[PDB]
Amino acid sequence: MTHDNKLQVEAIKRGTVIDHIPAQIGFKLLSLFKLTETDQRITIGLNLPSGEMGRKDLIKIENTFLSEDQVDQLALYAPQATVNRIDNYEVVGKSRPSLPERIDNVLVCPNSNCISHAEPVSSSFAVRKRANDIALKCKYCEKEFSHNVVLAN
Amino acid sequence: MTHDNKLQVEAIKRGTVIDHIPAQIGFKLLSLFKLTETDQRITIGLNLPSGEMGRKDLIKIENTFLSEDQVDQLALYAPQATVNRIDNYEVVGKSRPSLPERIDNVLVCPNSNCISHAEPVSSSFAVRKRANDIALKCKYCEKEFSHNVVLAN
Amino acid sequence: ANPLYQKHIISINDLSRDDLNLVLATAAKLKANPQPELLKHKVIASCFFEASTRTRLSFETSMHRLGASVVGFSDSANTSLGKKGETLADTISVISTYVDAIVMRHPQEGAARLATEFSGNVPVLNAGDGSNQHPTQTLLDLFTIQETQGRLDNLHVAMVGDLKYGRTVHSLTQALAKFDGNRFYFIAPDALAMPQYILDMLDEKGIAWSLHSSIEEVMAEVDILYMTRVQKERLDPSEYANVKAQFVLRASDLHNAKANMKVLHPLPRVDEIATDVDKTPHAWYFQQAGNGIFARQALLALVLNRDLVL
Amino acid sequence: ANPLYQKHIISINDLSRDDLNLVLATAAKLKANPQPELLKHKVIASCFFEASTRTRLSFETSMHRLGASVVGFSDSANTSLGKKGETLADTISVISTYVDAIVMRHPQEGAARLATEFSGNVPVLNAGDGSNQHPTQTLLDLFTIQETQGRLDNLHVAMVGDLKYGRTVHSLTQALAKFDGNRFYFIAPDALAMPQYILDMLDEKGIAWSLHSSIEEVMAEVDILYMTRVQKERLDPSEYANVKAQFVLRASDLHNAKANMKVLHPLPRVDEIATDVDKTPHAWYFQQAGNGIFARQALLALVLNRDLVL
Amino acid sequence: ANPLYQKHIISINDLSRDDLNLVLATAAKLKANPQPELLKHKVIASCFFEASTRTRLSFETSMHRLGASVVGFSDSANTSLGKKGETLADTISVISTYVDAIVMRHPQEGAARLATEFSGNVPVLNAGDGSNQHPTQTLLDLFTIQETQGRLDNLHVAMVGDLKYGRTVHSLTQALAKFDGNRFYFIAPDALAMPQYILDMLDEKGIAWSLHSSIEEVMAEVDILYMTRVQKERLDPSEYANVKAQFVLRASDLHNAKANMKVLHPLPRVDEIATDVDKTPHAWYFQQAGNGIFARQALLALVLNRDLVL
Amino acid sequence: ANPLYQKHIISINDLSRDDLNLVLATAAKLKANPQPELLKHKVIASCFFEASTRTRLSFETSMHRLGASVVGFSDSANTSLGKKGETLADTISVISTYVDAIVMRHPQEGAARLATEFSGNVPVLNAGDGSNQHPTQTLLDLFTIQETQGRLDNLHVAMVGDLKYGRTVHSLTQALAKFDGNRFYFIAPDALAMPQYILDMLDEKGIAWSLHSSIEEVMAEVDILYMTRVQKERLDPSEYANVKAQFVLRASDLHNAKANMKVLHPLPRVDEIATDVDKTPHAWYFQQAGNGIFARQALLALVLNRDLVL
Ligand SMILES: Nc1ccn([C@@H]2O[C@H](COP(=O)(O)OP(=O)(O)OP(=O)(O)O)[C@@H](O)[C@H]2O)c(=O)n1
Ligand SMILES: Nc1ccn([C@@H]2O[C@H](COP(=O)(O)OP(=O)(O)OP(=O)(O)O)[C@@H](O)[C@H]2O)c(=O)n1
Ligand SMILES: [Zn+2]
Ligand SMILES: [Zn+2]
Repeated sequence: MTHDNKLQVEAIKRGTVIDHIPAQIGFKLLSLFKLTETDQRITIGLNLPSGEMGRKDLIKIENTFLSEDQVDQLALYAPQATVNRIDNYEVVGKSRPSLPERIDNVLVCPNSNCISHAEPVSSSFAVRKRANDIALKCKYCEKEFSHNVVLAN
Repeated sequence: MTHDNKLQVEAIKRGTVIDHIPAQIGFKLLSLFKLTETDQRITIGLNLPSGEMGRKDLIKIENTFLSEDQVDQLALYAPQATVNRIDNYEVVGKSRPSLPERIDNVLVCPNSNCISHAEPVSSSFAVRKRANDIALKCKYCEKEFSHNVVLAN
Repeated sequence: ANPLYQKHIISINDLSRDDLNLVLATAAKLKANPQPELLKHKVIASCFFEASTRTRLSFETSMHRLGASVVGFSDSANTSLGKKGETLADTISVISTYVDAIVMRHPQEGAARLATEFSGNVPVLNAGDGSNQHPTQTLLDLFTIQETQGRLDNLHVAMVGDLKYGRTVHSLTQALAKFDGNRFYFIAPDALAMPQYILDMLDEKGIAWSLHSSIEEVMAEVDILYMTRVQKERLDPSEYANVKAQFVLRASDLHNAKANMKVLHPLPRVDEIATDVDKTPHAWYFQQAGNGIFARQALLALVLNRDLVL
Repeated sequence: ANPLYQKHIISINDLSRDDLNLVLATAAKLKANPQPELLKHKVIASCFFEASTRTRLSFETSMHRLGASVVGFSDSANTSLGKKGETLADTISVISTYVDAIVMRHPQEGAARLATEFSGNVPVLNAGDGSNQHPTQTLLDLFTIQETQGRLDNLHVAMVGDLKYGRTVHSLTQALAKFDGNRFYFIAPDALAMPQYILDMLDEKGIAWSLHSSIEEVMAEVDILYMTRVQKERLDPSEYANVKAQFVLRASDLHNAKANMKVLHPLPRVDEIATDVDKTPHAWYFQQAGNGIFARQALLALVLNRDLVL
Repeated sequence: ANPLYQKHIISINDLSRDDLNLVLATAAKLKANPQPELLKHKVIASCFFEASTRTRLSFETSMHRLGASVVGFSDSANTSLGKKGETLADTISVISTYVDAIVMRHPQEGAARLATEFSGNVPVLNAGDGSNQHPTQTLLDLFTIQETQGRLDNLHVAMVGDLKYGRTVHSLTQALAKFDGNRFYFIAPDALAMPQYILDMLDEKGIAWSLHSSIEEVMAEVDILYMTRVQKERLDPSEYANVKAQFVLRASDLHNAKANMKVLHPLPRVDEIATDVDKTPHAWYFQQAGNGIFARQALLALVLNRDLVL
Repeated sequence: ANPLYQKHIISINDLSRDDLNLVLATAAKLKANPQPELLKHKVIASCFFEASTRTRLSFETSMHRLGASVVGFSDSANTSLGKKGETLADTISVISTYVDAIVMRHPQEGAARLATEFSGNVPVLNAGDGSNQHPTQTLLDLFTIQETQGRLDNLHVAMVGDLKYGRTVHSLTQALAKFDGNRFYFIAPDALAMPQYILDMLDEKGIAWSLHSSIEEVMAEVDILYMTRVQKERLDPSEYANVKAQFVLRASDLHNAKANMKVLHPLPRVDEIATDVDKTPHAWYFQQAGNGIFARQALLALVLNRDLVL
């Protein structure tokens, strides 16, 4: 509670704001990390005006503080994004994602003979080599692929 | 003013506001009718207080008029949803969903032997209100199933 | 141009009374005066992705009796198609690039109707799609009822056998419901009962039907007795064998049958109709299979030909 | 008598420019005015010792559209031949004792040319022999390039896919090298590269070719884009899947393509050409398969007929 | 000697309440205080004329944890006995000269009882004979019910799935009906309902039973929920899919279950029990499969050893 | 306890230099002073979901020379588990109730690591999982290299054949790279070359390697020649045949080899090592196959026994 508006909507009473999501990544982050499976009030802004990116997305999840490694699961998709943690109308914390050492659940091994396809196991990849560009190794088949290839199917 | 309601909500100038989306169907509708694959401003609200009819969700999509056909597909999901267009800062039309003739694309044949499963086809089911339920008949296999059996799978 | 000109014959539910009568009036004329060169220079594809010998040999003799060429495959005996993930949409988009009509059988329900989205202007006639439809078996059944009973309405039709999984009784009940005042007797073991969606359609149209356990209860009133084969995998060995396996006709049961009554069976019959029934006037199952030649020739003529000289 | 009269069409390397132009000019006339009775009373054998449905159905419809009878077998589904050590020299010495031309596919390379030593005066047309030749797929490819581009010379032809094991790209590169000033772009993963004997033949004829990694590098200049399927056994699952599997066309890639550009593919395509490419003007793979009917009818006409009335 | 000593174990119908308790008593002792050289020097034959990897490995591990030696086979498309020529009776007459006990599984009913008339004094233990009996599955189910609930009577047992054809549910109802005061709830698709004979038996004993339609209807009063896999082949794909919101189990459905309620399943479970059930306290099908070792040890020990004092 | 006690043996990447030396140390002692009742009362399961007679018999003989009992299977066209319905995960969850250790070979990669998450405290040993790992082959290769050369570092090792796809050569290079100063010579057909990742790893460790074209180029500096079978299916018949005067081995080629040079091969050898090599002192592939017994005894002893003092 205070002013809201939409060009840069305003103030939730305690919770998390993931601001500066690239664009079209917001709904991916909602789907993939199933941030919606909450009874708390979420407010989401898609394709918004901004300083440098120009148009961006934002997600405000009240009463949940997702942190430390939840913020890192975001790094592959929204690396420049800030995760403001709010207590009592004040940003009592700003995080940025950093590359994790494990990305569970969200990816699909491109190797069609991998056993992970058919079974009640969650996908898991070891991650390596920051920003010259990322290789992911399946837990199970131990094949290493380029992240851009895993991120297509 | 303050009986919080809105907290200065995003009065959009021109567009479609879907309101009274029954809770948890809010995200469903975004996915299924791919409403975020647009570059215009969307502002979504999930698990908002329905001081009148449940708890609810609401999508505001600007400079977009989603009509007639588009509105009726939502009947299977949010039967209790009022679409409202806006052309210059207030309601120009307020439309309820009614069950359509056919539901295309979004829905899967329950029948695993249906050919639709393995092919480059889009689903079509003919809708029949069988006074208790809605029966959906597949275009392809011509098997008739309770809308409930179809809506999980 | 005739109404069926260049239509896809995919479901019985799509043909109106008038479409069913036209086909049956054209079969009657080709049975009486042959037209051996009517489809001359037409090439038809006979695609049986699932093998069905009986239906193939009749569909192709029908094509051969109107003068057309046939190319094609029988499979489920791995004749190299569906090889390296070729979709059915892509197979039909290539076969319709050079034949004049496609006749196809396929194991999945819905497949002839999908062929239709890819074939362009080449008509698709369905020879069976999974447990869904088989129009051409219903057209020959109807033709045989008309020709032996003189009408398609006011009939007393008994349906005996596995009514729950028999694709042909389900389609014939829906075709005969197109017509007036027919009465149905269903005689099936409890496990193989006529499904509720058929029964509900009949009630909604005000048509009369009833369940009986013995053909003896009904023989006297019956005009058409359509028998079906029970497949013993639908039951277990001892179930089949038990007091359930007497849905079988013998000559002694036809004692009181009307002079006009006929016994019809899509075939293979293995033991539900005993061999001594064949020597009776009422056995019309083989003559029913000969009538498949003119019901299919008439459909091929009406579909490929815009005007017929009757 | 025409030059191809009673010739055996076994390899592309045996047909001269003039032979390739004659066939392509005759296909053009049969496409424009049909000759439905030209091979009347001829009987042709369709021997596919290895099954290939797509090619059989087209070769036989072609025989049926010129009025000939077809007898024959599809096998690798044990239709009793090669039974008790019968040699191929002996099978062909008996089949040529009663048919007028043999059309054959066989798994070993060299087999149509061996049939030729045993057939006498009955011509042998090859429908594929192992990894060696397939003239009739190259003739239909050439026909489709001519008919859509207006010429067979001065083309900018890109070849994408598995160039190392794709029997058809190897033959089309040798046929297009018959002609003048064509330019080639080869875009293949490193493991599936265009073999050196092709490259060496191109250099020796002074023809220009180059390797590229992305179709984006070349789209703009391209007239014919001949895509091929990679078979994932030629690579391993993870190799295929890796940064290697993007030799796949989508609609968004054709943005800057010339108005005349066409996408050609022998088929089955499984996923190298995405389904959204079909709705573009540039998708010509199905029309390419329809053109197989007239390239093969023209070869059958020129081979069995000594004089044609054009 | 012990009552079962050197006895044939063919049907549950043949074992009294007391024989079932003696087995369950022994098996709880062999579980507690293992006896690894009890059948030292015995050779048991594992004749699986019908493959079943899971039942075969549990028996052979039972033979080996009591120190016995094992010879035998399995036969999907393989190894010669029974042939067609060789009778079962002669296979057994020969094998009962080699071994000390025979465990056999065969596809035709009563194959085990026929064996009994040819094995001399060699005991034969039935591991399944068609759709008739499977006593060692009922023996481990009752051990798991006794071990979890503390008793075998005054139980509220729910059975779910294919009740018409699960051989294990037919057996388990006869077995639990030798004890006192059990109430049965049978939740099945009415096409797959408990046959009138189990029901007619239950009534003479005065046992209470009821038929329900969803597990949700009884979740609250129930002690054992015995799930069975519903077999798609005896169903239509579309029948299979249209039953209610099914009869499959998920943890959501368990929020209601009593604290000591367990879910049993003979396995395999394809989809009727979801993965989330596996992590609740109520999940007991894997433990149930491990108790198979103790039930089958017990039966072997009592059959081959005269007086067993453990 | 010993470091490997009750540990899963899934990948070479997971075993340190020291773990590899502990295994090789134990295996030389079990070779010297055999201990036949070490696993008395253990039941090991031999789940070969992918048949391999040679690896299966070496493991089972290993289980039996240490006195263990064995239950299990192989599955070419046979015996039911995994089915399609039955997950691997449920096969393992059930089997890990019966046995004390699981040796498994499966066709999809990581099947072994998935097993690990379902076997409770039951160790699983990977006998091959698709194209990923085969640790017990690398364990016996290193035992044979150590046993013949006297050391595992400062070796001049040559690897020949299909380097792109031999899983054993990928593993053996990672393993020999935990030791110091090894020089690698990789003689492969450039279509079948060592993948850049083995090479990129070798460079970070500073290990020296070179790529050659014929064994003749290195015959003289080499200590181990590890031959691999080249797999014709990933080659064209004509490609396979045209490589140089090959990369096959004959005694003529050995006239040059050092006195302590040995030729290793995981087997089968079809034609890359000629019969005359077998009679020279350099031939060591059969001895290599016998050391499989000692490497697999060692791994089983350390996994199942806490403190092993031999
Ligand atoms: N109770 C509040 C307070 C702030 N915000 C959100 O917090 C985010 C960023 O925090 P802030 O430091 O207050 O604004 P910025 O300076 O823009 O932070 P940054 O520079 O990291 O973007 C803004 O998007 C704002 O909407 C909020 O939703 N609710
Ligand atoms: N410029 C405007 C005007 C209205 N609205 C939205 O349009 C919706 C229409 O509701 P309205 O007719 O204004 O009053 P209600 O009584 O809430 O409509 P209903 O009877 O369906 O509850 C409201 O949710 C409001 O957010 C908007 O976003 N921008
Ligand atoms: Zn993987
Ligand atoms: Zn369907």
